[PDB]
Parts: sequence; C-alpha cells; structure tokens
Amino acid sequence: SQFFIEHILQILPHRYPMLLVDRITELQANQKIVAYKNITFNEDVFNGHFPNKPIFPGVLIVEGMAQSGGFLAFTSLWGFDPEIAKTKIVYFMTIDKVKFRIPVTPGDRLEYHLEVLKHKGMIWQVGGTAQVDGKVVAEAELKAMIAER
Amino acid sequence: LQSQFFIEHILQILPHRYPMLLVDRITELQANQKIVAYKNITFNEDVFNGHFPNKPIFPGVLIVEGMAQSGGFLAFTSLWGFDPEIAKTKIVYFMTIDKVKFRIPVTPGDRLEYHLEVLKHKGMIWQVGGTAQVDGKVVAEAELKAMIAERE
Amino acid sequence: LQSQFFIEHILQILPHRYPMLLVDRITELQANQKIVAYKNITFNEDVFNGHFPNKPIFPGVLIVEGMAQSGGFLAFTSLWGFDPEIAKTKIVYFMTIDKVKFRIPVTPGDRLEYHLEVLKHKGMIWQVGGTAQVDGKVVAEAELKAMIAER
Amino acid sequence: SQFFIEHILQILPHRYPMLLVDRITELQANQKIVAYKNITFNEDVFNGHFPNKPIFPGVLIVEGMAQSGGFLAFTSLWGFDPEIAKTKIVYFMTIDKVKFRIPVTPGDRLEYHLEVLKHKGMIWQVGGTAQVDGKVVAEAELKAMIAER
Amino acid sequence: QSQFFIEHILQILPHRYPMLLVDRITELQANQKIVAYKNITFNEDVFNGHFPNKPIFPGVLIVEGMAQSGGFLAFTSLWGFDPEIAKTKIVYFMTIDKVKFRIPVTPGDRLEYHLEVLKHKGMIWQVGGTAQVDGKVVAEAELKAMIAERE
Amino acid sequence: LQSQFFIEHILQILPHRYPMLLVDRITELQANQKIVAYKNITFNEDVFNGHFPNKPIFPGVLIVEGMAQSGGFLAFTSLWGFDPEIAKTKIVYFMTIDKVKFRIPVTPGDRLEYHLEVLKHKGMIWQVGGTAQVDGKVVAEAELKAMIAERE
Ligand SMILES: CC(C)(C)c1ccc(C(=O)N/N=C/c2cc(Br)c(O)c(Br)c2O)cc1
Ligand SMILES: CC(C)(C)c1ccc(C(=O)N/N=C/c2cc(Br)c(O)c(Br)c2O)cc1
Ligand SMILES: [Cl-]
Ligand SMILES: [Cl-]
Ligand SMILES: [Cl-]
Ligand SMILES: [Cl-]
Ligand SMILES: [Cl-]
Ligand SMILES: [Cl-]
Repeated sequence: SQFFIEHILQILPHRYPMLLVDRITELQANQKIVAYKNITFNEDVFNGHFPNKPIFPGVLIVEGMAQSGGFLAFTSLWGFDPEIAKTKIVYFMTIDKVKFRIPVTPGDRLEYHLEVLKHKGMIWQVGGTAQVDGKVVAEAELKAMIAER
Repeated sequence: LQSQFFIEHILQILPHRYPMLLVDRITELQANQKIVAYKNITFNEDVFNGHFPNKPIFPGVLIVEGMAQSGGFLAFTSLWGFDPEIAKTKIVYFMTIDKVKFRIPVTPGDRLEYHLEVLKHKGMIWQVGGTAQVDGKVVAEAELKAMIAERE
Repeated sequence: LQSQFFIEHILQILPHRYPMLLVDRITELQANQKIVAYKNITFNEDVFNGHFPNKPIFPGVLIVEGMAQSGGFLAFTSLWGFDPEIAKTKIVYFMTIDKVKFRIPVTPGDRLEYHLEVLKHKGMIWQVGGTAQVDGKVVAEAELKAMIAER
Repeated sequence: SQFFIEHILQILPHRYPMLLVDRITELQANQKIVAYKNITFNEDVFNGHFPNKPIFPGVLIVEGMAQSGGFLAFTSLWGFDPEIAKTKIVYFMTIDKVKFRIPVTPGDRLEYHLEVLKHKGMIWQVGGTAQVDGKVVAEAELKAMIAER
Repeated sequence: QSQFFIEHILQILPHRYPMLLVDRITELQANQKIVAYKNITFNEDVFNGHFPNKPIFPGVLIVEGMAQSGGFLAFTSLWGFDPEIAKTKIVYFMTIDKVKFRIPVTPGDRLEYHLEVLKHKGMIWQVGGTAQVDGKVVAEAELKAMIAERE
Repeated sequence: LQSQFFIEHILQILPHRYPMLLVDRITELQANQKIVAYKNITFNEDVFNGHFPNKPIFPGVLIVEGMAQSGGFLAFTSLWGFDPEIAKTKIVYFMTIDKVKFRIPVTPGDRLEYHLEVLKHKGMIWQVGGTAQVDGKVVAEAELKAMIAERE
C-alpha cells in the first residue's frame, strides 16, 4: 500500500513541475487509494498564485486527485509494472461535481482520497475528496480512459 | 466599457502572475453577458517540461483555469468596469466546477481561445459556462460558479 | 518531404530545448529555398519576468534566434530530410548576423511568424534572410549565417 | 506562537527559491523554536539533486535550520515587528558539528528544532536538530548575524 | 563614477532575471566607451536548452549583453548615476549590424563587453565593439538605439 | 590523470545537475591530494530571486555545497580515474560539515574559487577541507566528509 516518489516516478509519466503526488499511503485494487502531496512555499506556482498570498491552485488540487485516480486504475489492472506503464496513457475525459471548501496553503499535507465509483473496460470513474488535517478541502469526480501510449 | 483588452490591462485587473496568469488577450467583452479571450500556447512554457517529456500537452486543468480567469475578468468588469484601484482589493475564487469535458488535446502552436457566457449572476456570485476552442473546434467545455471576495 | 511539421517533429530535428527552443510549428517548407514557421508568444514565459516588469516585451534578440532556428530547420531537412538519427549527431551555431531592424514590439498574444529564404548555402554553411511578422506586418528583419556541425 | 507563511514572510527577508520554512509551531523568546518545511517533489531543486533520485540537499536542511534560528532571533530582539524586519537581511557566520543521519525526500515533513546557545546584539548562536516523523535526520550548530540591508 | 556593481546596475537598467546580462562595470568614460562583464556559469537556466550535454552561451545573448552595456553607457553619459531619472527612460534598440561570432562562450568564462560610442545624434546612439574572454575577441557587433521617455 | 577539466568533463563525473551543479571548471587536480576549481557567480542565477531581493548574496550553504562537489570530483577520479560509465550510477551523500566560517559575501561578478585538500579518505568516505576564494582572498573556509555511493 505504501509507494514512495521513486515508485510513483516509474508509473506516472508526469514530471516537474506537473507531478503532484508525493507518496501513496493506501491502495486497494479496484476500490480505493489514499495519497498525498506536501505543499510548501518553495514551489514555483506560488510566485503567481498569488503574490503576497500563497494559495495552492484549486485546479491543481484536482490534477493531484486525477493523478492519484489514474495511479489507482493503472495499478488495479497491472499492479506495479514499470514496463507496461510506459505502454499506456491515462488521460481524463471528464471532471464533475467539483467543490472547493477550504484554501490549501504552504505547510499543508494535501491528502487525496479517491475510490472507484464505476469501471468498465478501460473506462474508470473515480471520485472522492482532498483533505488537510482531517478536513475536506475539495471534492470531485473524474472519468478517465486507459489507452496504448 | 471596452471590448478589447491586452496583457497590460489584464495585469491591472487579475491578481494572477507568472506562472499562473493564463490569459493573454481579450477580443470580445459584453458586460453581464460574455467574454472571448485567448492564451497562446508555446513550447517555451515551463509546464511542458513535465507534461509530458517528449510529448508536450497543455494540462486540461489549466485550460479550465484559463476559462475561470476569463470569467473572473468578465465578472469584475461587469460590476466595476475597468477599475484597477478596486481590482487590487478584490479576488475571484472558484466555488465549483461542473460538466467539464476534454475533447481535443491542446499543444504548442495552438491559440487557446476562451468563450465564457454568464449563466446567472447575483451580486458577487457568478455562474459562467462555455468552451475552450482552437481554430474553431471545441477542445474543452466547462461550467463554474465563482465568488468575488475581499483580498483581505 | 512534408511542408508542415509540429512541435513533435521540431523536437526530433532541432537540438534546442527549453528555454531556448523558440519555434513551435512549421507551416511552409521548400527545400533549399524557404521556410515559414512561427512561435506563439504568451505571458506564461519566464523571459517576461525580466523583460520587463509590468511591461512584457519579447526580446528582439530572441526574435532573431527564432529566425535562426527556422533557418537551421530548413538547412538540415534540405540536406537530410526528416532524419532524427542524423539530426542528433549535429548542432548548429551562429556565424554572423546582419541588417537586423526592429520595427514593432512583440508582446503576449502575438503569433510571431518567421519568413526565411536561402540567400546562399554551401555544405554545412547556410546564409538565410527574411522577416518576422505579426498579423501580416513586419516587426523585424534580419540576415544571418549559420553552420551545422558534428559532436 | 503559531505563525504561518504570511507571518514568516513579514519577518524573514528570504524569498523564492530560498525561503525554506513553511510554518512555526512553537516559539519561546531567547530559548527555542520548532518549525517545519514540507518537502514535495514539486520543488525545482530536485531536478538536479539528483536526477531519478530526489534527495533534499543537506546544506538546505542546514539553511532551513538557520532561517528558523533567524526568525527566533528577529522576534526575540524586536518581537513581531514587520517594519523593523523589512530593513534587515541575515548573514551566515559559522557552521559546525553538523551530521546527517537520514536522507530527507519528497513526502517528508522536515521539522526544525533549534535552541539558543548564545547571543549578543545581532549575533546569534543556535544549535539543534532537523527531524522527520520524530526521528533525527540531522544535527547542527550555527552562528548568524542580522544586518541593515 | 568608474566602477559600478550589481546594485548600481539594477538601479539604472530595467532588466531583471532572467534578462539582466551584465554583472559589473569595470570601466566607464562618459560619451566614449564602456568595459563591463557577465560571468558565465552552468547554473543558468538557458543552459538547460542550449544545449543538452553541451552548454554554450547563446550568441544572441552576447549581443544582448552588449546592447545592455551600450544602454548603460548612453544613459550614464546623459544623466550620470541617477536611479530616479532612470525609472522614466527607455532605450529602444533599433538595429544590430555586422555581428560575427569567432569563439563559443561556455560556463566558466568571464564574458567582457567592450563598447564604444560610434555616433550620437540627438536621441540616437550608435555603439559598437566586442565581447572578449581572456583577452581574445569572441564576438563583434554594432548597434543603434534611441533614447525615449518611459510611459 | 589530467589536471584541467571543463564543464563537459564535470558533467560526466558528478551526478549533480541544474540547479545544483555548482562547479564550472577544474584548474588543478592531484589524485588523493588536492583540487582547485571554481564557479562563476552571476546575477542570472535563480537563487538570487530570493537571496535576497535587491541584495544579491550567493548563499553561504551553497558555497559549502560547491566545495563538497569539488571534493567529490576529486574523490571519484582518485578512485576510478576519469570513467564516465562508472560515474553514471553513483551519487554523493554529505555525512558531516565542520568548522565552517564565512568572512566575505560572495556576489554576482565574483569568480568563486574552491581549494580542497584531502584530510583523510578510506573507501567511499572522503574527509576534505579547505577554502573558497575570490580574487585571492579567503571568502570562506570549511571541513566536510562526503560518501560516494551507488544508486540503489
Ligand atoms: C481527453 C483528450 C482527448 C483531450 C486527450 C486525449 C489524449 C491525450 C494524451 O495523448 N495524453 N497523453 C498522451 C501521451 C503521453 C505520453 Br508521456 C506519450 O509518450 C504519448 Br506518445 C502520448 O500520446 C490527452 C488528452
Ligand atoms: C518596464 C519599464 C518601463 C522599465 C521598461 C519598459 C520598456 C523598456 C523597453 O522597451 N526598452 N528598453 C528599456 C531600456 C532602458 C535602459 Br536605461 C537601457 O539601458 C536599456 Br539597454 C533598455 O532596453 C524598458 C523598460
Ligand atoms: Cl484557486
Ligand atoms: Cl491534461
Ligand atoms: Cl528588445
Ligand atoms: Cl546532501
Ligand atoms: Cl549561438
Ligand atoms: Cl548566507
């Protein structure tokens, strides 16, 4: 269930500054994942969002949830397989029911909670929340398709 | 009351700065009704170092972000017009995002055009929806409700 | 050989990478004769943090760089066609620049179009010249000579 | 005693990408300070330290400890006074007895524990450790000087 | 009056990171010539893309560094070290001519700009000179600029 | 075997990369003994955006990092000679740092010269010591122990 940055880098194609998942704490095939990304002032994004008021972009919180969800889907089908990971692309088709409740700032441990709402073939629907210190800071539902890279 | 604004005017209204100011120019603006704007996409952008190596694709979420900033400009200017002084005291926040669909990937060389329409507005609360287009084709769709709050 | 290439093709031919690959797409290519290409200008470019604060202006020298990169792409595809393997066994370097004029400032939102024609070419030495345009208006002119070399 | 990034910004002169303290959890004038910095893969430093193997630079761990000490120094001297702070900068004078025991990586919450060893005027000597999940990842002593910009 | 460091340069030139390419002024004779330089280090972003595994300071940036040196010369010739007046002026570079690159510039080099006033007629300044590394000429260039009121 | 190495040679030995490769050239090298190298300091470096705004000062800790990297180059070449294929899978870990003292601020325009001497080495563990200099003056002094290791 625990995957670190090294493991993550072998499954996801994302690299700096768009790999928004630092560690995976829980993974239940075909069911759910709990992962997180540490938020620190030392991130380029804060230079512009916003000057004198660092706030992690809501859309990037969603991106982080999507990446966690994609990791879940890929792993549920193929497990930890770097080889096969390079032959697949997990792109997102839709995003819906997104709600932002609390602003995420430097010092926050942005935890992603996604579960498989539904899946058929290579189409997977995940949903859940983003949490900081046990509180729900955002929620969203996403639908992704898995295909040959 | 103007319909065209360039980056210098955008900078005076939106608080966003590099690397999160995703609107380069506004070509159409109709108070309380709609806005048409765009962001040029070029390889010379840091995001492409990671999305993805050897396969530059503009992140769908940033397409949405650009749509929101456009809506936000529309919301503000609809209420106060081009007023930099007051703009510095307000900030627009994403409350919700719905019905997002990504149809075509956006890549360097593309002119990402935002088309937002006002679906409903009451005071500081604005609901907009629209599409992101490239050479006339819809590459993305989205609806979102924003909030015009105090910067402090 | 084709007449249009996208960023994916340009990455396979030019050795330039971020933040110095200043050509996004190729629209017209006529071997040993001319090329029309362009680079989109956006505020979301690091260059603008320093050129200048509160007033984004695409550096004139980078417009020339862009023209040079277009020239280099023409030069190489003229001699080897679309060949990624041979391409990576090369680099191109500026030898001279002349008659450059900066008529109109280039800013975010602009589609910087490069128009180059081969003035002269002999082996790895190419002499190109032309203009940089925005919405059909000349914003800059320049002549440059470059060379493709081994590694 | 609970300071956030915007408070830290008003005291320390450091800015991106050299501001390495995200939050202050404990503060006791002329005694000690406990703070932390989140470590995420989304930090430019990791592009070069090292490729395919992200390790937060040991020297930056020390820098983060120094900044923590600096904040303790500024406040111990003038309390939380953004106006006086804005005129100053901080200079490293000495560094000694530093030992790194465990590598810090993306996903880690790097906590700084510094106490005052000695001080006089603008010159402050502090020492302590850097910890992750309650375990000491580094030790250090350092002397710094606050000066007029 | 002769030696200006980075603090001073920052107060006269509007350029900022990543486009301020002059680190220190070592010699300045009002209305005559300027000698200044920029250190080249591998720890510069441009090297990420110019070129991977082969760091080479872009030729166009050498010309930019020369342009900046000329601008500081022109400005200081007219008003001396005056940060306040500096904030209200701009120097548009109109043309670049006869540039030639003889030796590549790389990390570890101390790129020295040697500019001299070729002509000054009104708001127009024509400067020229060379860029040198360890006493050897690595580049040559002529440039014409216009002094104007900021806005 | 050689005594002078340029940035291309440094890239083939040290694992560090942008923005953490802080050695531009090697001017002297005596196996298992000493090394003299330097890094040019320029305003055009990202660290200066934050250390400090309007007052560029090369971070003291990065000076130490530069000395360590100098020692590392010395350590590796003393072990396997100039062997890029072997160096390709090694990394360097800081173990300790002692008696570091900063005497003069390093600023843009400075040629930061590292002078390291081997105080003791055994296997992968090198205990190196020396100074950093600008125009013949001691700008800093430090003692450090680093360990060369294989990427696992
Ligand atoms: C949802 C839609 C239609 C806009 C879409 C479709 C495809 C893609 C896509 O191609 N994503 N990733 C593609 C990709 C990534 C890497 Br890495 C790669 O080596 C290759 Br070939 C890819 O096609 C993204 C969005
Ligand atoms: C942002 C602001 C107002 C400082 C600004 C705006 C435009 C420009 C510009 O288009 N060109 N040049 C500015 C400039 C000023 C001096 Br004094 C100088 O030595 C050089 Br060379 C310049 O390029 C420069 C600065
Ligand atoms: Cl947001
Ligand atoms: Cl995407
Ligand atoms: Cl320019
Ligand atoms: Cl380390
Ligand atoms: Cl060049
Ligand atoms: Cl320091």
